[PDB]
Amino acid sequence: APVDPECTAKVGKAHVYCEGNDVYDVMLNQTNLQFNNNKYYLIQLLEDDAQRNFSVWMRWGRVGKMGQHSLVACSGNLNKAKEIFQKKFLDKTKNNWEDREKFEKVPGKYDML
Amino acid sequence: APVDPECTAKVGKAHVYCEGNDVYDVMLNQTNLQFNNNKYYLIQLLEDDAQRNFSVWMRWGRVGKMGQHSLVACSGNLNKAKEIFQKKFLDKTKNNWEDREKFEKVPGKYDMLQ
DNA sequence: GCCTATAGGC
DNA sequence: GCCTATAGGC
DNA sequence: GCCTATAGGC
DNA sequence: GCCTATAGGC
Repeated sequence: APVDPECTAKVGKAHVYCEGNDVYDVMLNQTNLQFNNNKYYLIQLLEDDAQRNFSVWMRWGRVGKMGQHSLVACSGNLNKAKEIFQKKFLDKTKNNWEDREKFEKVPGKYDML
Repeated sequence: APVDPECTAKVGKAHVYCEGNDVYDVMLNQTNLQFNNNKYYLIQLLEDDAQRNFSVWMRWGRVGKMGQHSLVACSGNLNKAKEIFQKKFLDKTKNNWEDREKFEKVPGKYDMLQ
């Protein structure tokens, strides 16, 4: 569970946030040669080590290409950050994150693991 | 020349960079009712207050709406940063930055303002 | 991909 | 009126 | 060959 | 919009 090296603003100073089982780091894929999809979507909830301060990192593109990315800062509001992460996970897969163990792929939606 | 408030990671820790005339802050517009374009593009070269460290901020979207944005870090390489800023200005308007007190709008490219 | 307005479906 | 899928512009 | 407009996928 | 691969004009 290393912080995405592409997140230059945090690779030195922060960790992926966890609570036992629940490690808020995940990689998504949708390959579909009918529509020429071969694309990823990474999501990471990050806490700083120095201060109690949270961020959500998202990064996406065609497999192989460094794509685009977003870093959303939450300043200690862990709930904001879990919401963003979980909402986005749902948006892209049509599965709830808490329901991760029993993941059911959907047509035209991202796949996990 | 305040830092865009939407740049949460640098509002209050940094300033728009200037050198005499040249203030590296600018807003672009392209309206074209035929194709329903009504969009902006902001660009800002920023120096940190406490250290010699530069960044380019870009932010764009439909007029009124939130949009997307990018922050490009340059460390103390001010030339990298001027390049990025100026290149991007050229990409979007078809006019060079330094020679455009006399700015000439072109069809299907962004316009400046004052 | 992003954001968000809008049309169709309860 | 509400919810979500669709696509319209960025 | 160089350079800029376009187009495809994200 | 981005990043890129290719098409097209001088």
